[PDB]
Amino acid sequence: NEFYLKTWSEWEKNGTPGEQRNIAFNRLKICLQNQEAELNLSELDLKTLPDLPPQITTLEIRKNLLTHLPDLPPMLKVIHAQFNQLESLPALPETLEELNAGDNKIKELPFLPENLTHLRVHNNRLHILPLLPPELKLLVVSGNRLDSIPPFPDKLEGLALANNFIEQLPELPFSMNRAVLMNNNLTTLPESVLRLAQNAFVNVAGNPLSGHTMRTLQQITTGPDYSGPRIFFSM
Amino acid sequence: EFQECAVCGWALPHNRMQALTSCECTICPDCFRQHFTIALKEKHITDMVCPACGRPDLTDDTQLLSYFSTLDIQLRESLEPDAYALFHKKLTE
Ligand SMILES: [Zn+2]
Ligand SMILES: [Zn+2]
Repeated sequence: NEFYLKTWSEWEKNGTPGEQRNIAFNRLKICLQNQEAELNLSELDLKTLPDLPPQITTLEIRKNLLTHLPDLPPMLKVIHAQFNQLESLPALPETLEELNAGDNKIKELPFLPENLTHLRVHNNRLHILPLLPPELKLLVVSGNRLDSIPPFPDKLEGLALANNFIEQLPELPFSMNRAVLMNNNLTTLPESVLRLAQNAFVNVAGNPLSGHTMRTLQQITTGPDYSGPRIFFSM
Repeated sequence: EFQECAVCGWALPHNRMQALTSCECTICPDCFRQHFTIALKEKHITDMVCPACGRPDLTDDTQLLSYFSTLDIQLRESLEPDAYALFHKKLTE
């Protein structure tokens, strides 16, 4: 573990004046010496990060100036990277459960590991997604440039895709409780939308839904015994 | 204790978070500021709905004045001054 303390001391010496590499160094040092689970380097204006302590399960590094990350330690379960300048992500560790990279510049994601449950990548530049893994519970990708979206795994409960360019929506799994679809290019909805739970919520405002689609929906959602989700669609 | 931002996924004490009336989504002060500052400067006011759920239904005039009157107090605390005064400017227009 002899490398780390000195790759950190050289890292501390090779930055710019705005970066708070000293506060960072101290936090890294205390985290390693005490073998802590969480590393918090947030809000230190850091432009790079060095090799990370290998035992951490949570990495919280939001609000820095990072364009890339070093390799991710193989036991991380939670990463908070919002508000950076990331152009990409390294290979994601198989332990990973939550990826929060909102407000970055990411053009494509790497492979999504099999245990991932929460993927939050709003305000990026993603044009396509990898296949969504089967344990996924939450997907936030609003404000990207997505032309299409992959099939949804059957435990997905929250889906947010406002302000994309999606033209066709894959069938929705019964797990789905909250689906934000505004300001896309949808012209129809999959019939699965009507089979979701009564407490579920679906927003399709700001989509060019066809006339036959709108008539169908107003016919059903106002019908006497309608027990499907609340569907918001404007005219 | 700790509650998760509906958009960015970051946890803050609920006392510190920001809720929106006519909706039930909690937003971190950061995503609340950036979304409404960007809507006020590069979009129109009707796009100034909840970033998490898309509610309230705008374009319906009965709710417009009442939505913005409630949201004003947290915009006053939340936004930088130039964006708060622009929000008032974009509202009387
Ligand atoms: Zn947030
Ligand atoms: Zn909401």
